[PDB]
This record gives sequence, C-alpha cells and structure tokens, in this order.
Amino acid sequence: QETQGQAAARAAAADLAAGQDDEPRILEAPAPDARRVYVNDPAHFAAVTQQFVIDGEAGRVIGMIDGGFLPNPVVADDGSFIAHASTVFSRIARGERTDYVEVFDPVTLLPTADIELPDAPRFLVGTYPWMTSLTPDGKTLLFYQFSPAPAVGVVDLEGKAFKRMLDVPDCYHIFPTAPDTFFMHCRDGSLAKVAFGTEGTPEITHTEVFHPEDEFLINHPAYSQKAGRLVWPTYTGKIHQIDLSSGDAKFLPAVEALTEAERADGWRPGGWQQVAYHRALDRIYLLVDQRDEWRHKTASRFVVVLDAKTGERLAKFEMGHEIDSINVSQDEKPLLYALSTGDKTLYIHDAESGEELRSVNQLGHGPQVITTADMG
Amino acid sequence: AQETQGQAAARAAAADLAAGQDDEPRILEAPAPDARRVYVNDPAHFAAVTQQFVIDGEAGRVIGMIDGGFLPNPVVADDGSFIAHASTVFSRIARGERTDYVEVFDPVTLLPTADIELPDAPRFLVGTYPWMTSLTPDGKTLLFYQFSPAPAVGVVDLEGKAFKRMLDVPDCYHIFPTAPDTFFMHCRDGSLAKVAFGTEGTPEITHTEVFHPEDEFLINHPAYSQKAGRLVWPTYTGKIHQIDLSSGDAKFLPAVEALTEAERADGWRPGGWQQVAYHRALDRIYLLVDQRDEWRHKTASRFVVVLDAKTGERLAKFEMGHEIDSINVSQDEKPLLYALSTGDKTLYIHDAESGEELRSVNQLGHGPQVITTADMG
Amino acid sequence: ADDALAALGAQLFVDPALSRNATQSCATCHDPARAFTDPREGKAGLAVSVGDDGQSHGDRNTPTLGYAALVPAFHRDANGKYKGGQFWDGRADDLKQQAGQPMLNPVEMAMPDRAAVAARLRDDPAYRTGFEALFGKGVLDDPERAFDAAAEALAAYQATGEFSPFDSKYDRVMRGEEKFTPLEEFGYTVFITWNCRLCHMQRKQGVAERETFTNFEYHNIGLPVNETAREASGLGADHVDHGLLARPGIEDPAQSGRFKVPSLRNVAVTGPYMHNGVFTDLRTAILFYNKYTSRRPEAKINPETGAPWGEPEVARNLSLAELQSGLMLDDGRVDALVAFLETLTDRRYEPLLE
Amino acid sequence: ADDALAALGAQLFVDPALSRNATQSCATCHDPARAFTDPREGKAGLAVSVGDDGQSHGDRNTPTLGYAALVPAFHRDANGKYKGGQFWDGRADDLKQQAGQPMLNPVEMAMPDRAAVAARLRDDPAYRTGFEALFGKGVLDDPERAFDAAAEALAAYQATGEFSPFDSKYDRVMRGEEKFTPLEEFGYTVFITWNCRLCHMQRKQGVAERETFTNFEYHNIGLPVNETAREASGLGADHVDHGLLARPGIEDPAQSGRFKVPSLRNVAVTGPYMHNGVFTDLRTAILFYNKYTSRRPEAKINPETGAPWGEPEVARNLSLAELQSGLMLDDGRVDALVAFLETLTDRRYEPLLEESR
Amino acid sequence: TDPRAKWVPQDNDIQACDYWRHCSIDGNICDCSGGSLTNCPPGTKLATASWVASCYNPTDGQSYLIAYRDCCGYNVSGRCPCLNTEGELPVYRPEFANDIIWCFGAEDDAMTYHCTISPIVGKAS
Amino acid sequence: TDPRAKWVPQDNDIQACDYWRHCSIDGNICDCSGGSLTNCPPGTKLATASWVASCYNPTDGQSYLIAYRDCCGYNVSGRCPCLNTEGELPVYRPEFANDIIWCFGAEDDAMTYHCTISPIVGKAS
Ligand code: HEC
Ligand code: HEC
Ligand code: HEC
Ligand code: HEC
Ligand SMILES: [Ca+2]
Ligand SMILES: [Ca+2]
Ligand code: NA
Ligand code: NA
Repeated sequence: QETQGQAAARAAAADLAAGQDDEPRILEAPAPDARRVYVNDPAHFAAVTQQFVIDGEAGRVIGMIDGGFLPNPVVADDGSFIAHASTVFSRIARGERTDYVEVFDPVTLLPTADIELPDAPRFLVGTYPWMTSLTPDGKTLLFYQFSPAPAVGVVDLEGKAFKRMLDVPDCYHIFPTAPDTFFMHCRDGSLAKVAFGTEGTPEITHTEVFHPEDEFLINHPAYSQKAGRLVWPTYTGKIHQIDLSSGDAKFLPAVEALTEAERADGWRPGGWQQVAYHRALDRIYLLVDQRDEWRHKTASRFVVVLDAKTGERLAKFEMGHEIDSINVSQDEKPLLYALSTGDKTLYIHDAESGEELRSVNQLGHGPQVITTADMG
Repeated sequence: AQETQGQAAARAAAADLAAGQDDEPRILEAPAPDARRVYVNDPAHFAAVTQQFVIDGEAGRVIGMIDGGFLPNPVVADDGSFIAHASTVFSRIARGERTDYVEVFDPVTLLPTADIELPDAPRFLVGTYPWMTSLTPDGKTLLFYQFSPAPAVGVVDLEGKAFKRMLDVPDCYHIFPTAPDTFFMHCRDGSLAKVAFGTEGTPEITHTEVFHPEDEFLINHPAYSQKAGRLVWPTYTGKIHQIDLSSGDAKFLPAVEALTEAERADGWRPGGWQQVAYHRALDRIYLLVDQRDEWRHKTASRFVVVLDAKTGERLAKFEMGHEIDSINVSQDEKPLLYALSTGDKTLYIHDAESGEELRSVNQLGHGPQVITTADMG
Repeated sequence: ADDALAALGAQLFVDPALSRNATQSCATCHDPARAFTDPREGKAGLAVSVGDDGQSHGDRNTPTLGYAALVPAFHRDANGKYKGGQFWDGRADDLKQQAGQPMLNPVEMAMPDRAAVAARLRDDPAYRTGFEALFGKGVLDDPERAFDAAAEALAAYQATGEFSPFDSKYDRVMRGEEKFTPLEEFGYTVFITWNCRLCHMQRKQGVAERETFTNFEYHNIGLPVNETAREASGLGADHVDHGLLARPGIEDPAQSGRFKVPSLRNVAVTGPYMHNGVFTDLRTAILFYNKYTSRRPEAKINPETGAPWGEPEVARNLSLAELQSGLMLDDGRVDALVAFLETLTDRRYEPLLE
Repeated sequence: ADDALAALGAQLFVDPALSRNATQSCATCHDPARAFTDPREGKAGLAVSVGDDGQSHGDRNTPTLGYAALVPAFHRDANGKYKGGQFWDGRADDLKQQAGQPMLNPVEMAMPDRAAVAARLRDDPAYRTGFEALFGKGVLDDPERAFDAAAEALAAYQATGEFSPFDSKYDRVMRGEEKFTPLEEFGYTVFITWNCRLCHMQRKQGVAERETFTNFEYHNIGLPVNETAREASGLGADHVDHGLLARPGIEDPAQSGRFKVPSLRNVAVTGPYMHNGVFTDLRTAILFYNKYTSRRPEAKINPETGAPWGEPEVARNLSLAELQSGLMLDDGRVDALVAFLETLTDRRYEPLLEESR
Repeated sequence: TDPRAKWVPQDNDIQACDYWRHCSIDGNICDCSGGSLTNCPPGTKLATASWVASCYNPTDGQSYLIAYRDCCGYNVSGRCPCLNTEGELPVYRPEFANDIIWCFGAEDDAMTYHCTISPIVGKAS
Repeated sequence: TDPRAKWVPQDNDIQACDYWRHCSIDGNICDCSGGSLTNCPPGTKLATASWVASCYNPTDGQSYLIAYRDCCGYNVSGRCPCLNTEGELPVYRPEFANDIIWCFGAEDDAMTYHCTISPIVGKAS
C-alpha cells in the first residue's frame, strides 16, 4: 500500500532519528533492465521536449533527458546506450538550425557523443519511431530525410561522425536489417531493400507491390529488430506482417485484427503507436475503439492482443483510460504500457491480464512515444 | 450576446467564399500598439523556453507571440515603439554553453530588430520580477540585475545594439530607472540606493535612510510607474510604502494600510505574484488580498482592493471571482484591470471601475505570471 | 453586331492579303489546327516563326491564342506585381492593342504602314460591305479607322467561344461530368500543393470561375538563351531579352528577365516551350523546375541536350522564394504532372496528343 | 583510574622535565590560558613555535588542543576521502600516537630518546607512584612502556571536559539558554548556506551532537607559502609542504597540498591562521575564500600585506568544486561570519575576545 | 466532445476544432495566435508547401480543396490545438499527410511549427 | 487544499507539497524526477548554494534548518511542482528567498532549474 513517497518519508525519518549522515550527490539511474521504459514527449510540436526514463516495475521516474524539436529517440536493444536525433535552433524556434545526434550513458544519462548532422537534414514530423533507427550492431544510426527528396542519412556512432546521405526512390521509414542494409516502404506499395556500401549509389531492390493504392498502412508499424518482424497495420486493422530476417523480405500471410463483423460496427485501430509486438511471445497488441473512418489518430479505450501466427484474439482489455500509444516490455511476463497523451500518464498494465498495476503521471505535455529496449 | 471572435471570422470567411472574394495568404502585422495592448509573460514554472503573449485587451484577442528562453525578463517601451527581453538559451536545451542576450522586437511585425549578446552569462535567473530588468525612460538602455558573484547591474545600449558594462553595487536588489543614467535599488539594510552611472568609472552610489524595520518584509513585485516616478511597495501585511522618485531623489510618502485592522485581525493579507498595480492617471493602488495565513504570501488571491494612493481611502473591494496571482491595469482612462491566473492560464479582463469581468483570454502558456502594459498616454 | 464583328475578325484572321507579299495571315503562325501556334519548320525548329518575307525569324516562340481573351488588361496590382497584357513581355495592353502589331512588324506580316493595310481591305468587295456595316461608310478609306477596326474585329474574333471553349477534360471533371484518371488526379493534387500553383492558378485562394492556369503575373524562372533561335533571330549574340522591362514605361530593374506566366491550357500541344521555344518536350519544361530544388546531379542537365541547362539569360530577379520550394519532383510526380497538363487540352485538339 | 589517568596526564602536560633542557612542557606551546596554543613570539611572529633548544622553529602553526579529542582516528572513507588523525597532515593516527612526538622532536622538546624520557619520569617520586598505580610496578624502568604510558596519560588528559567544555555562546544558544545577537544569527545563516558548511560542519546533513566545525577532511585550499615561517623553519626555498601526502603511507599525488580541516572552536583566540600561520587576523582567513569567487581585483590581494595572496604552495588538487561557489562574501557577510565564529569561543576564553575585537 | 464520433463540420466558428475547413488540420489554428483563417501571425514565416484535403462545406453542400499551410519559425502556439484527419493518408502519400511539418519553402528556412492556416485552393475531385 | 490556509506539515510522504521539509521549497521535488529527498537525478548537477528554512518536524516536535539545493542543467522536471514559503523572505534576504534559482556552484556552470532537494543542516535557533 505504501507509496514510494511514503516509504521515502519513513527512511528519511529513520536516518534522522539514528543520526545517520549521507552525502547529497548525483544519483545514478538503476542499471537498464527489461522493465525500463522510455516515454518521449514531442510536446505537441513544442521546440523542446522531454524523454522520461521510467522504472516500469516501481512506476518511478528514474531520470529524464531533454531533446529539441521532434527528436527521434532510439534505444539500443542491448541497453548499452540511448541516443536521439534532435534539432535545435540558435533562438528557441528560430535562427540557425543544428541537427545532431546525442548518445547517452544509460545510468548517468550523461551525453557520451554529440554528432552534428550537416545541412539540417532531419525529417521534421510527428514522432515515428522508425524514422530513425539503430543498426543491429549499434554502430550506425540511420535517419530519414524527406526534403528535397526521400533520402537516408548514415551516422557512425563509433567514430562519432556523420558519413553521408543515401539517395533512395520514393520511400519512407527505415528498418535496418544489418550493418549496411535496411528496408523502407515505398509509395508504389513495395518495400525497398537498401544495401549501402562504404560508397556509391547504394544498391536498391524493390520487393513486389504488397498492398493496393487504396489500402493505407499506418505511420507507426511495430518493428522488432532482433526478430526482424515488421508488423504493419492498415487503417482497418488489416495487419501486414513482414519477416525481414534472411536479408530479404518474406511476406507473411496478411492478418485481420478486428472481425469482419466488428469493422461493420465501426471498430478500427486508432491513436499514435497503435501497435506493439512482443518478440518471444510472438504477439500483436492493437489499440482499438469504435470510431469513424477518419478519426484514425484519436485515443482508444481498448486493446486487442492476437497471436502473430494465427491471428486469434488472445484478449480484449478495457483500458479504463484514453490511450494513444501502446508498447510492451520484451521480458517474460511483459508489462503493456499504455500512454495517454491527454492524461500525460503512462498506465502500466500487466500484458497478460490487462490489470492496471500502477501509473506515472505528469509525463510532460503530450507524451506520445514509448520505447523499450529488447534485452534478451 | 455577443458574437465571439471565432464566430465573426466564420461569418466573414463564408461571405468571401460566397462572393468569390480573393485574398493573398500572408503574414499578418499586429494592430498598432495601444493603451489596451497587454503582454502576458509565461515563465512556464522555470521551463528552459517560454512565451509572451501579445494581447489586445479591448477585444480580448491574442494578436501575437514572442518566444523566449529561460526566465526571460520582458520590457515594453512605454511609448509603444518596441518591446525587448533579456533572455538565456543554452546550446543543448538546458545545458552546454549559455548565451544571455537581449532581443529587441518591432511591435507590429514582432520581428527582431536587435540581438545583443551579454558576455559571461551575466543574467540573474530568478522567478520573473519585472523590476529586475528595466528600460531607462528614453528607451535607449536596458539594465539587468546580476546576483552572482555579487549584486551588480549590466548596462545594455539598445541604440548601438551592444552590451556596455557591469556596475558594482552594494547588497541591493531591483532596478527602478529614473533617468538615462540613474536608477534605484532596494538594499538589505532597509534603504534605497541611488546608482548614477557613466560609460566608465566608479558609479555614484547614495543611500537613503532606512525606511522600514528589519522585521517588515517588502514584496518582490512592487509596482513602479516610471512616468510618475512612483514606487509602490507593499509589505507582507498590506502596509504599502510609497516612494516618490520623480525629483530624481527619494521622498518617502506616508504609509497606507491596504487592509483595515478588523480585516488584519481576521487574517486578511496581500498575496500572489504581482500583487500590486498602480494606475498612474488615477493615482490608485490595486492590491490582491485575501484571508490567508502569514506564510501563504505567494498564493493567489480572490479580491482586489482599490485604494486612493494619497489618502489611503478604500474605493472598492472587488470579488475577482477567480484565483488571481497578478494584477496590472491599462494606463488609459476607464482602465481595464487585468487579472492573470497562473493556475487558470487565463487573463481575466475586468473593468477597473466596477470590477466586473469583461472577457478573458485563456490558454496563455503553462504558468503565466507577469502582465506588462505600456504607459502610452 | 458582336457576332458580325467576330465574323469579320474571322475573315481577316485567315486573310494573307494583310501581309506584304500576301503569303501569310494570322492563321499561318497561329494555325487553328495547332491550337493557334506555328507548325512550320524554320531555321531554329519550331522555336520561332518566319515572317512574310521568307527569311525573317522572330526571337520569341509563337504562343497559342486559346484563352488569351481571359487575360486581364495589363496593370500593376496593389501588392506591386504587374499582371496581364499580351505578348510574352506584356508589351501590348490587351488583344486589341496587340492585333495590329503583327500586320506592321517587318519580321512578321511586314505591311509598310496602315494605309497599305487599308488598301488591301478595299481590294475585297466583301470587306467594304463587312466593315461599312459595323463601323460605317468610308471606314476603309481611312487607314487609321480601317486598321483599328481590323484590330477590333480580330480581338472580337479571339474572344469567341471558339478560342476559349472550356471543354478540356479538366473542365469536364470540374463540372462533375467525368473523373480524372488516378494519375491525372495525382498530378492535379501535385500541381496544387507544390509551387506550380503559386503561379499557374488564377487566384491565390477560393475557386476561379474560368481557370486558365496562370495568375497573369510576370516571373523570371531563370531560362537560358535558345542557341539556334537567337542565331535565327539575327538579333545578335550580344542581345539580352529583358522580358517585361522591354514594355515601354516599365523602368523598374526588378522586372528585367520577367515573362508572363503562360496559360497551361493546351500546353501539351503547343511545344516547344518557354518564351523562346528552348524546350521541345513538356516533360523537359517541367524538369527545368527541379534545377531549383533537387540536389541530384541530373537536376543540372537539360535532358534534351545532355548538358548544363545554361546560365540564365538574365541572372537576377529569379523568383527564388517560389522556385526554391525545398522539394524535388520525383519521376512519378513529373509523370503525374504531364498527365494532369494533358487534361488541359481542348476537345478539338485531343487528337493532337500522339 | 579514568580520573587518575587524566590526572597523571595533567601533571605530565605541565612538566617541563620532559624536555632536553627542561625549559618546555606541552603547556609551553599549548598554553591553557590561550586555548592551548602558543602565545610566544618567535622569528616568524606567532606563526610557528620555538623548541626547547630556544632556537629551533617548526614549519607549521601550533594548533589548539581544544576539541582535538573529538577528531576521529585517521581513516580513508568509502568515497576515497581521508578523514581524521592529528597534526595538520594527519600524520598521527590519534592523540596517543601524536603525544610522544613533540617529546622526541629535536625541533620541539628534543629529548634524545625514550630512555631519556623514562629517566626523567624516574627522578620524580610522584611519577613513580602515579605511573605505578596505573601501569604497574617498574613501568618507569622500561623506556618503551614509560613513553607509551606517558602518551596515554596525555591523550586521556586532552579528552577531559577541561579541553572540550562545549560552553561557548554557540553551545549556550543551541541549548536555548540564550540567543544570538542579530549579527551572530546572520553569521550563522551564512555559514550554513554558503560553502563554509561544506567543509566546516561535522556532517553533510542531519545535526551533530557535539559539533566542532570541521568535517575532519583534507583539502588544499591553495594557500601560499608563509615566507617568514618557512625562513624560520630552515626547510629551504625549494621545500614544498605536501600536507597529507607527507603522511607515511599516502602516495597518491592527488593528496599533495591538502590539510586537515581545523575545528573552528576557539578560532577567534587562536590566531594566526592556517597550517603555516600565514594570516594573522580572522577576517583575513575568511576573505581568503573570496579569491575563488569574487571578480573584484581586491579579492586577489591579501589585506594584511596589500600584495597578491601568492601562488598556491601546491597548485594542484585545489578544492575548486567547493571553493568556486559562484558567490562572493560581501563585507556584511564577512562581519557576520566573524561574529558567528566568535560565539565558538569557550567560556573561559571569552575575556580574550576583547583584544582580538 | 466524443473524440471517436464522426466529425461534424460547422460553418460558424473558425476557432473550433469542428470548423469545416479544419477537416485535416494538425496542430493549432492560426486565428488563435494572431493570424486569421488564411494568414499567419506576425513574426512567423508562411510555408509554400501544403498537405491538401477536400473539405465538405455544410453551408452549400460543396466540397473544397483546402491546402493547409504552416506558419513557421515559432514554438508551437499552445492555443486552439486541433487534430482532425478527414481524408488523411499516411506519410507515403505526403500530399494528404498531416503529421509532417509542412514548413518547406518558409522564409529563412523556418521549420519549427507554430500554427496552420486553412485557405481554399479549389473545388475537389 | 485551501491554498490560503496555514500550511500543515506531515512527516509521511515526501512527494507531497505538505511534507515537513518542503516548507519553503519552490520548484519541483527532486524525488519526482529520479533523485531523492536529498540527492539529484542522474544527468543533473548539484548546486552548492541553498536558501534555508526552519521547518517544524511534526514527528519529533523539533524545528530543523533545511538548506535547499537545486539540481541543475536540465529543463524543469514538470513533476511534483510545489511552492511553500514558510519563513520565506523577499529577495533582499536571499538566505531565505526561494524565487532565486539556487544553481550556483553546480558543475559545468549548470544554471537551468530541474528540481530541489531538502537536506537538514542543523537544528533551529
Ligand atoms: C508569325 C510570323 C506570326 C504571325 C503572322 C502572327 N503572329 Fe501573333 N504571335 C507570334 C509571336 C512570335 C508572338 C509572341 C512575340 C512576343 O513578342 O512575345 C505572337 C503573339 C500574339 C498574341 C499574344 C498572345 C499571348 O501573349 O499569349 C496575340 C493575341 C497574337 N499574337 C495574335 C495575332 C493576330 C491577330 C495576328 C494577325 C494580325 C497574328 N498574331 C500574326 C507569331 C505571329
Ligand atoms: C512562378 C515562380 C512559377 C512557378 C512556381 C512555376 N511556373 Fe511554370 N511558368 C512560369 C513562367 C513565368 C513561365 C514562362 C517562363 C518563360 O520565361 O518563358 C512558365 C512556363 C511553364 C511551361 C511552359 C508553358 C508554355 O511554354 O506555353 C510549363 C509547362 C510550366 N511552366 C509548368 C510549371 C509546373 C508544372 C510548375 C510546378 C512544378 C511550374 N510551372 C512552376 C511561372 C511559374
Ligand atoms: C612547541 C615546541 C610544541 C610543544 C612543546 C608541543 N607541541 Fe603539540 N603542536 C605543535 C605544532 C607545531 C603542531 C603542528 C605540527 C604539525 O605537523 O601539524 C602541534 C600539534 C599537536 C596536536 C595535533 C592537534 C591537531 O592536529 O589539531 C596535538 C594533539 C598536540 N600537539 C599535543 C601536544 C602534547 C600532548 C605535547 C607535550 C607532550 C605537545 N603537543 C607539545 C607544537 C608543540
Ligand atoms: C573545504 C574546501 C573548505 C571550505 C569550503 C572552507 N574551508 Fe575553511 N578551512 C579549510 C581548511 C582545509 C583549512 C585549513 C587550511 C590550511 O591548509 O591551513 C581551513 C581553515 C579555516 C580557518 C582557519 C582556522 C585555523 O587556522 O585554526 C578559518 C577561520 C576558516 N577556514 C573559515 C572558513 C569559512 C568562514 C568558510 C566559508 C567562507 C570556509 N572556511 C570554507 C577548508 C575549507
Ligand atoms: Ca510554345
Ligand atoms: Ca592558529
Ligand atoms: Na609570515
Ligand atoms: Na607520503
């Protein structure tokens, strides 16, 4: 029953009573572990923003990181560093723009690298976790550039230098598969494989077109780098699962998140990170509610969970809150994190049952993106 | 009753569509600054970035905004010609290299017309006190307080757009300019210090007599009318010190009590942020008061007492009907009483005469605290 | 009346007796079967047209007369942008003031003077009758009146439904009669969200009643000289075409190098393109806009030549705020735009597309 | 026994028979009438003391023995900070290890060895009786036992309330038996809010039961050489007092130039200050701290000489993180601190305050 | 006030998230920070790029192309925030996608988002 | 919850604005952003300056001197904001004034305000 503030009051009262001395100092965050969760607050397009580091187990804020305009957070699956691509301006929201990558020690949260990105090349967009991405080797960071044309930037986190821009066709999102390759999704409905040498036009391969012109795939597909599973919902809950381990795209059978019936009574996915994917459990979680066709960014009060292999509904949770974003710890017995932009609160749920265990409120201004490491 | 501004716009857009009326999408200019423009600064409870809202108080309309850095000090030239602020930014949001600077802005296009670096990060970072950064009366100099390593005042030339010099001062606080080269400060010992400064040389520092006991506490947001040279300084108890600086030296005016002793006996005290406003033309004092314990002096208040600054006579006691932290008045005839609630992030705009709420402007940032009006007339 | 007037105009427009040698009429250069442009091969391809005399070539490409009647009379608007008028440099005020100039131009129809024009009108008993009924008895015996009245008939003729039929597929789609192909629609969406609509739409906002895909303004889009056309013009390699600044009474140096935003109606069939016919294909003309946005090496190379576009004929007053949109048109979008532009072809020229 | 051992120490403490020439006792340099410090004038003023030979000067100022019994034995804590011990460089572990040293130090009391000390103790029948009752028969016959017994008697004596009475005004005020003047109360507030408290308060947080205004740590505050004392000591122009690094067993070059934080108790009456007695006046010791914070030129000038403080004897390992507080003490705050530091004077030395004042 | 319900366009108040032209607006209505329906506030820079949407005008039953344009180079206004997504397509159909900061072509390379205007560029289709 | 009522200290929850040691805190309680009652969160820099107050501890009947210290170099946490002013004096008695950002002495020249700690430094007289 005892809250963290209450236990803290008692330990403090006891140190006083016992005359215990202690040095006021800078704490180290607890080592990164499976239950650590990161909430990025893009702050409704504010020029500066915050990332909260949260111990999902205690539901405690264990640290914070400041970012610039619409920063792209990345979290190394192995827990050895976090980074973000961020954007600042010499006068708040105006003047010279600096895009840069910063890499942080995940216990002291000190920046360990600060890497300028030439020619202001970040794509400035509501936060899509897969617009900037770590290579499996953690040595490279790839970021998408929209203007003047789709392109992908290569950042060497090891030599701490920007390398170059890759010229790509008309495509979007970045899913690294290897130290020199990543997939993107194209306008003609294929995925493009991009293999980049050290130099030259990367070599670019298109898959087959895998969805009609009038089929719409969401901005926030779940991608599990370690499983190589690209999980991609459409507006209707049709989920394209793409296996990307093997270095080429095997298209997995397409699946439906809602029942053909349910979509008749207006059940649709909606929110921000509408989908979570648990690697070892091989499960999809999807934020859903009853909504008009064109309310696809609104909060959802329900989550459905379905086997990634069969597509069978494994659960339906009434979340008890307006949830915009979901994610899950990738440990065994995962937490299902359910971020409400409106309440600014991370509701931390048991992913198996859907019981609300705890929550951390006061998470910025309009928190949107939940990131977790995949440590196992 | 009556048509909101968003309703009036819908109606006029519809009429232009219907009549095939063309118009070029462009950058608006703000309406010319006037007596009813009001600026509300939002220190955003110490956030590294902050906003000021430029408001037409007559219409209750946001007509502009200006971005700032960490706990900027806004100033508004009384004649409407410009606004400016001293501001602090850092190269990586709230860390790395600190740059303090002053920006001057055109008050119609809101564009910066000057960006003046302050060397050695010399700003006092404190919850916004209007009189910790101050324009001289001619608008050519900006003076900013520094606390660390010691009390000092930085002088910034807005006309040549350059930082000039730090002045060493005694253990004193706030900057009430009274002349292109003079200002007053309030000292720990209970006096005021007059600081006269040249381009170079030891400033000429003179102390008045101690005007309050060590046990009477003068609040951090005295009202100061530069044009009247009136410094209106409440204490914790609602006792109001008035100092007339208009002869360029300090004359101590008789103390008035904002609250009666029955009220004081029953726990009425001032409280809030900008507790006190002073209407120059009416020579009236407005004080946010409420029943409160003595150490709750930064909490919002729900009442404004209006008292005649000469006699101390109470003229009204308004029930503001909201949780108000800061007040200020327009300086024209028939003034507006601006009632800013940090909690509500809303500027309530009242008729200063009847106290009636007239309209409001909401969604003013995260923790708006400071209201500034130009005294134009 | 206005009918009869236009019918007299129609007579004159195909009459070669208004040229020095009677070898050439308005319709020779503005051939009705080519959307009122010149199909004739000259020394510089179809970049420029040849006069009556057989060897005189112009320095500008012959524009279509379709939809020319929707252009307002030349004027500076309150934001200080010049708008409207006729010729690529706006030097004529309106169609009426324009009509006469080819008759008298020595490099075009080359009549010595108004009275020689008048004499030719007398030669035709049909004109005495046609003119006299509209402008009164003796109209043809007076060179001034004859010439102005001929210009008036021509202007009336060009203002008829026949020049501006609004029956392109674009028009039909906006009337709900037909739909665009997915590609045409993509191209329309691209046209109206990218920088093209900042110049090639009548209005800044709201719906135009008779859109002609031009705002009638003047812009220097930084085009290079046309090599052969300039040679063929005999205007010399020292010559600079200053566009709008050449309009008498335009003295403002900012207008140097600016040309009227052409109407894009029929654009598919009136190649070659630009004021000087420098680009033969529509695609090429579209691609020219990427030299301002694209970082890629191809941006810089005219694909018709395989070489640098060339320095602007006039290096200043480039419309950079507009041309530098920050976004590059990919292959697909350039496709989409071609598709969209072809929908601006009038019905009777729909057979000219291949 | 607990009383008798201190009682024996009391006698040894005042007995000049423990010095070569019999001129000098502990009390000579640790004068009880001067808060256990040396009022005597030497070639370096009061900065350093003169040994039994009447010629030799030490290189460090003689510190108070008041409250020295509250210092913990010398140790390294878990954060790698050395704490406690005796002498300015912590080279003695505790009072008992310290006590025999002045005795054998040719610069101080200068007995040639343990055997000469024992022989002295022997000649006095009271010692033979006093020592024997506490340490056993024949104790005075065994130089090692006699010398260690003497050190222990002396250590026990310095632990009596006579040395740490806690009856300063400050103590009286913390007991609620009186109040600080306004100046004192402001001094106190400054002391606890400014950087002083990061070194001169027993604890990092919480309340100490017998505060002696030192954390017992070792800091190099960047003091210059005391030229006259260093001349008097004869140690050489090239000599560096490495402070804690001189303790045998300390090798870490980061400890060079660090000295034990002294208790501020009786600071008012035990001038001159610092380990080499470089500053005569209390206020000068306080002002010295402004050299890290103030930008005014005056902050760099020792007010007692009118010259720069001088380059640090040891320019490395300065406690810059604590010293560079970003805030300068104005004169009001320095006056307040003097007044506060004077409340730290034991009752019996309160009369000495007038002359310092 | 039910966020998942059909969006109900009104032609009566532009500062409301249900004003008909805001049908695919993302961010803040410029009219609330000193712009107007189709003009930027002072100090900001008007982008030339846009996302478009066909928006249904209740008042005449006609459907208009709204090409949204961003006023850039200020921190987000914080006033009258709105996010509607009528016709809104995902990012690979950028012409209709509204998460993008459509600040391209803004003067001074301004790319920070302040608010969005809602001008009509044509009739739909 | 009546903001104007006399503040009533509790000694049972340090995250609440009535916790007894927070009697003159201004800002955010560092325990809410990854620090603790008397330690700063990772990444921030502990100041050496402080303002003080004498705070009554209802557990022991004693008043203690609480020398507040800021954790600096981060934007304001935004969690557990609190403003109490027991004994709080105006800026001219800066020892006791709590609008000042007390980040002096923080490493790396950190002066931005993230949150405040409430260590005891003595008993009150
Ligand atoms: C080839 C020798 C031509 C003959 C014979 C006629 N026209 Fe022409 N036309 C020609 C050129 C090369 C140009 C543009 C030259 C320039 O200085 O820009 C034109 C232009 C017009 C226009 C303006 C159209 C517009 O700006 O979009 C009009 C209305 C026009 N011409 C009409 C016209 C008439 C009525 C003629 C018979 C008298 C006539 N032209 C002859 C090429 C030639
Ligand atoms: C104003 C800055 C413009 C923008 C943006 C675009 N166009 Fe344009 N166009 C413009 C002018 C002034 C001219 C004539 C230039 C000259 O000196 O000759 C043009 C010309 C064209 C043409 C040729 C039409 C013809 O030759 O009859 C085409 C096909 C064309 N423009 C298309 C086009 C497209 C697709 C644009 C968006 C990518 C575009 N233009 C932008 C003025 C401006
Ligand atoms: C002058 C010749 C002295 C006589 C005789 C004695 N002491 Fe002393 N004392 C002296 C100096 C110069 C110093 C500092 C030397 C250094 O290297 O730091 C000391 C120090 C002590 C201490 C340590 C106190 C502290 O570190 O704070 C103690 C406990 C001490 N002295 C005790 C002591 C006793 C018991 C003596 C007679 C046996 C004695 N001192 C003689 C100067 C002189
Ligand atoms: C650790 C970095 C310290 C800080 C901060 C302050 N003091 Fe200090 N003090 C310190 C040491 C290590 C020493 C001895 C230095 C040496 O090598 O001799 C001192 C000494 C004093 C003294 C002299 C005491 C005596 O000689 O017996 C005084 C009067 C003193 N210190 C006061 C003082 C005050 C008032 C401070 C805040 C302004 C302060 N010190 C800070 C270690 C440190
Ligand atoms: Ca042509
Ligand atoms: Ca001494
Ligand atoms: Na000396
Ligand atoms: Na050693």
